[PDB]
Amino acid sequence: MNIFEMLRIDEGLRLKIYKDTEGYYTIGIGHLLTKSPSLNAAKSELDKAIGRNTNGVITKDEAEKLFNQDVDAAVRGILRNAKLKPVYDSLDAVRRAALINMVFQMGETGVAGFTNSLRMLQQKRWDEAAVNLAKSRWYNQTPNRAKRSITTFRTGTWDAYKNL
Ligand SMILES: [Cl-]
Ligand SMILES: [Cl-]
Repeated sequence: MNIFEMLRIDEGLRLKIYKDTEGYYTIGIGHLLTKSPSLNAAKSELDKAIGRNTNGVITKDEAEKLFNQDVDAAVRGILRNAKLKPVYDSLDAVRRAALINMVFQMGETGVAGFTNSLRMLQQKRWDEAAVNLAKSRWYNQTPNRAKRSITTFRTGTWDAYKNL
């Protein structure tokens, strides 16, 4: 298992523009296009992202290319963030993947906000961090997905994804 496989499980793959859990226009493997309520604005962002006139539909290869870029960006955002970097540095390989997942889903800013959980992960207080992470809008709105990342942080294994 790895970050790519992990996020592919969590986000799925759609080749036509769709609405995510929050109602925002997205495509491919969880690639957010825009928060604007306009399909056109979404179509325009899509074209700009792919480099051609798509008409809201892309190929699998195109989807994967956005995905690679998005994962790269997530890692880079973590390493550039003063609050995130130290945490990430302190963690093992499996847990690092969970941190990337959260950033991919909510953005660097969002995750940097989980101050207390972050301190707990840095301290390696797994059970406690898991409890704190659960007290969030994030867990309440997307419980199954959040639970998978939380378990990953708790156990340091891929057990939550084995079967999926
Ligand atoms: Cl892009
Ligand atoms: Cl969910």
